[PDB]
Amino acid sequence: SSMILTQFGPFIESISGITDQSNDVFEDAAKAFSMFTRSDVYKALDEIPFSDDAMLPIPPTIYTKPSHDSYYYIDALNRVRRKTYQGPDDVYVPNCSIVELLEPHETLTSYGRLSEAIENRAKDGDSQARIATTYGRIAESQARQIKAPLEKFVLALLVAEAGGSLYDPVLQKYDEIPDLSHNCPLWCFREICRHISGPLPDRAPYLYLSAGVFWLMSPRMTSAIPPLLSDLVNLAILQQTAGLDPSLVKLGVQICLHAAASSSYSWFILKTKSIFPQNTLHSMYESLEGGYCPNLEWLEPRSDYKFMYMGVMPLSAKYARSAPSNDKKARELGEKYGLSSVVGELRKRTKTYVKHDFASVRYIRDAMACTSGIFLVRTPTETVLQEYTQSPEIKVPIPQKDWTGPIGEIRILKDTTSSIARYLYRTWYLAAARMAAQPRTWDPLFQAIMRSQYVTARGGSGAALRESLYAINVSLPDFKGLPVKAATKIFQAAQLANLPFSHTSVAILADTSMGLRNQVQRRPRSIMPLNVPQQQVSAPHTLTADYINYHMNLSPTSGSAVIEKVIPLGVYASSPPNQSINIDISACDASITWDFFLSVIMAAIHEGVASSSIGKPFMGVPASIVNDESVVGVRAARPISGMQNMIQHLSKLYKRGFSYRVNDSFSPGNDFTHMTTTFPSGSTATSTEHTANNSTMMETFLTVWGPEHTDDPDVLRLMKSLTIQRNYVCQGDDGLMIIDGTTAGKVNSETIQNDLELISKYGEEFGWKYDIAYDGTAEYLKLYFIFGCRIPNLSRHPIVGKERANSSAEEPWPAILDQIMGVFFNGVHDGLQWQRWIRYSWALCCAFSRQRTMIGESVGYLQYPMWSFVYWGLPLVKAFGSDPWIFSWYMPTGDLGMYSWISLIRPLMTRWMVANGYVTDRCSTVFGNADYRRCFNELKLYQGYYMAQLPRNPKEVREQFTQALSDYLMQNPELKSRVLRGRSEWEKYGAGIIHNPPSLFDVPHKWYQGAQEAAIATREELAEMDETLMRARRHSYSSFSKLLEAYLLVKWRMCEAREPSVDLRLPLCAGIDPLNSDPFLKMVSVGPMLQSTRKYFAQTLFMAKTVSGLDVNAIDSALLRLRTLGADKKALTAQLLMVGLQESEADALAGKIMLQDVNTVQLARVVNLAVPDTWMSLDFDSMFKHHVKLLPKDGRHLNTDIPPRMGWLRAILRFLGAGMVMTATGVAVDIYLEDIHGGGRSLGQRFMTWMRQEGR
Repeated sequence: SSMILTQFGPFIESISGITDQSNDVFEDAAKAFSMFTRSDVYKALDEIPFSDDAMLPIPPTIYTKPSHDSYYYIDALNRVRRKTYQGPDDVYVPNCSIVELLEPHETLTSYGRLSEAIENRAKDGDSQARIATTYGRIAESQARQIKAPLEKFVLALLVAEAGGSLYDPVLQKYDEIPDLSHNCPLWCFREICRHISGPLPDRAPYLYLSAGVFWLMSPRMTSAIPPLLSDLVNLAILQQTAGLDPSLVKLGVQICLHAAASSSYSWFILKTKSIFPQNTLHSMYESLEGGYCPNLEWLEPRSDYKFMYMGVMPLSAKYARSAPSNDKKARELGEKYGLSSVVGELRKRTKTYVKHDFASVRYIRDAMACTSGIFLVRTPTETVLQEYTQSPEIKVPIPQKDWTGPIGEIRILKDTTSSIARYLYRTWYLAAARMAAQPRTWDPLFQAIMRSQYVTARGGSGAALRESLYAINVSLPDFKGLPVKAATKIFQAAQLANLPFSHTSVAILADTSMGLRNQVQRRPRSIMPLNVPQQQVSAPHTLTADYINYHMNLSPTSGSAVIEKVIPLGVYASSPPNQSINIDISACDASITWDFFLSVIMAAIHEGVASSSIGKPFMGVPASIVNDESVVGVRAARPISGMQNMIQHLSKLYKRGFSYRVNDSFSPGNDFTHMTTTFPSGSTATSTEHTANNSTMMETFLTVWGPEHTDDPDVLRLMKSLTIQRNYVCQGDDGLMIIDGTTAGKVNSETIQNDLELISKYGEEFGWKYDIAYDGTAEYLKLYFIFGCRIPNLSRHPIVGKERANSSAEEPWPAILDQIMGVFFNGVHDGLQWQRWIRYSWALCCAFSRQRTMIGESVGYLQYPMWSFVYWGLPLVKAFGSDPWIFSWYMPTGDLGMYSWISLIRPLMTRWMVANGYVTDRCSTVFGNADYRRCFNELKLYQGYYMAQLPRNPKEVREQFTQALSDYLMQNPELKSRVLRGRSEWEKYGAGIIHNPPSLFDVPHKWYQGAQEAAIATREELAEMDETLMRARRHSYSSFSKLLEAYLLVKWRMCEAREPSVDLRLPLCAGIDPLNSDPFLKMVSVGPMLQSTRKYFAQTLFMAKTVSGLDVNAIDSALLRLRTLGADKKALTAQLLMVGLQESEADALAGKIMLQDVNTVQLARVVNLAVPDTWMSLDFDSMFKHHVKLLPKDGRHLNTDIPPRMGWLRAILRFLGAGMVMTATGVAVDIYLEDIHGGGRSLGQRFMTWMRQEGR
């Protein structure tokens, strides 16, 4: 587009599939991005001839806003607070003016920052100023919840889109996605800003800075503008990259405009966030007339989460939505927030989809992408006062007479009790007893593991611990002079290392420092991190909880990535005839208190643990004596174990309540301690504890309470057919009730409704407010599912958004590159339109690839070559004269991906290099007569390759510290003896074979390092990181990594396309349909991954877990490598002794490893090959097994044979073949090993040389 087209022309065509990509053009584009002034971006927006359809009414009230002053007040405790007007929730940042509170910036005369006078006036205690400073700071924070300046994302979008529609290589046609002249979000962005800038030359409404913000000194500017603008940019990009229906998009813009027009953007979004899902996802198929859905079989044991696809299930009226209607509630919500037209339109459109197919799920997805993606912001004071103020209402308390006399801090719940607690007790008691009876529980290694679990870089309320400890004349070492972040539990461990449990006991009752983390479409999450002594004492609670979750219920241990959220379960649960009820325990932490749960649990554990832990200490805590008034009248001193001693001290804290130290950085004068019964979120027990209570209560309801509260035959039948071991999956406060159907169709809806109401009333009995949703849909762990189809929720993954809870400065460049790559991978997982997405990412990466350096008056520039992004996982569009778009986003990362795209066009590269003067007389085994060495250096391919592999983070008291950490870990003498034995044994049988021996003695240094890396980098350190970068770009190379040079000796032949693994009319992931060719064909050919990835990979390790500080994958690599390198069994035994194992287990596991048939994935680690994250949603196990043939297409070749003792090659070879198959755009294809240059024998030695050389 003239200005844009003129400056990025060549780059635009190279990322559109018209021209080859080249570092020169990439870097010219990078220089262009960095020289583009901010206001020029807005001038570029001016050149776009917007269409009438991209316009909508912009509420004038968005620009004229009231003073912040009437929105705050000072409370009884003199804390600056938010003044409520629209309800209990109306506590976020208010939509007010801001200019009157700023002082012009020195150089940027049209921008201003919060008045320095107002802040000092506030610092000395003025009431009016404290209010203005709070508002100023909180509004700012709200404006900082992004990764970088919006202009970067917009500029990149303009550059990417100037390339016009993209030609799909498989469909053989251009996409019909509307150009920017039809992008309403972008049009709004331009108008809003233009209206605000008016005559001012500066076009930006605010400037995003490393730690703050400056606002354009316009009376038309508002605190609500940054969030609004941020939503608009995301929508603008998604409409072009997810091909979102432009008409649905305009609705989302309306909602945002209304949020800006209101008195509080963040509050408004919070109240209306359900609009799109409720009126689409939750109201689909009121009339089902056809289509297909998956037919999965849930394998046994159900706890393995392994499913098998059996075909499609023809849909008909039989399966039409039967869940309760929500039309009334939905419409009431709209009317209440001035959005009835939007709700009405959405409801009307939803009724038109009468078939369940790609079109309909894509419709839902599109609608759900329009929701605001801002990270809601409010002051910590507000979050603390709202999430820790109310207790649960126990409608049927545990009778006081049902407790015995005390046994120290606890009381036993009599068995004669009639309370529901009886059951919560039996379950925890049982579990405690079995947990404690396990021989492993008493193994020193296991206890070192439990003690290292919380020894991390994260904070542990260090300040309060030192204060509570200081209060008893117990001073802790200061380690004066150590460059480590003291505010880390690692540091805490070092300080406590040589003190008996008795000296730190009081620390168990010390205050807890509140942390914070903002969320999209949700209130802020509070972070209450316990201290080391507290965590230590929490072990019994945590262990018993794990036991329950491992042996007694159906639960998961998911993270935050889609790859680990058991996608298959949702598919199953949402496929008719099956049905699922989404159940949640609202205000879970505030509902697990002493009055009911904790007093019961502490008692059940304290007793269930008694006989097996009898006369032993535990994890450093000694046995003791407690006052026993258990038996009526009698009063003795009963001996208790170390384990019991812990529970005993823990009960005192749980019983007392918690003290949260609130340090509101945004509200001057708001420093206070808050006492509450609300449970800590940063305890090793939190999550697992809640998971166990969740299932225990659900089990009690299905077994006892429910049956006793109804005689309804149907409800009694439903109940009886459910079991917490088969039909209820839960994690923390989230639960999914899976009601399997029958041949007679699905279970009666009315019958389910009665069951749910019973469940609801049941919870009120013990203070739990269940949040039940029965809507024809499944929602578990933040993934949405309808009729067996996953609906990615794009609104939850803001492209420009970023969580910044505190006021610290953003991470220094180039951390942003890691985030931008993180943005790209989200697109791959969420199924955006592959070509539009790849092109956009390239524009985005290019726009951040350059950084300006000032080395004392000397001006320079850091520049990552385009090739670094490839190494990071970004597929090429077109190179070395190839066809465009032949590379898929499933191209592996690092060496495996480099090997894949190179092998795919190897002949091409050779031909191109020669054609361009890069020729030699020496014959390369890979590139023939091409002078590749000189080519890759000139094109910066080597430079980019090695630069990408550099860490993007600047890098006598030391001996004391490390030694302290060592005493902490090696506390138990028996454990140390094991490690020493391993060492002497190692010198005899393993030394020399490998140089990577993992060892507990390494942990102290591993921890120290982590405590160092946690500290904030120094100016010099940052400068050294840059120099390291420039050095790598200036150096000249002659080859890739040793591993990649070895993979390149392997050649393949791609043959017949695989037959479909799953029906082509079957929706598995909305957005991933015949309109998104590459992802759809890969999904169809390769097939979805039908098992929990956590359970799959747990089968690829010899040892599930180890001490925090060592890598289970590394240990598995050391063992397998020793085996490959011909080491003796005793060497593997030595290696296992060095990580804590007892000689007995050591010798056995070793002998087991020596004879085991290691499968592809696990063995592949001997050479650091990992299954790519992007592949986790597909059936990669099958690809490695049945579709990568290692027997040449036409028989056996001398070079392709596998030597007798190198069968481990097959594993490696499988990855290489799979790499190429997955990297090639289109249907997964069958690939056949064709050749190994120097033969399999030579190849093996080559990898063995690499195996034995690691870290010399």
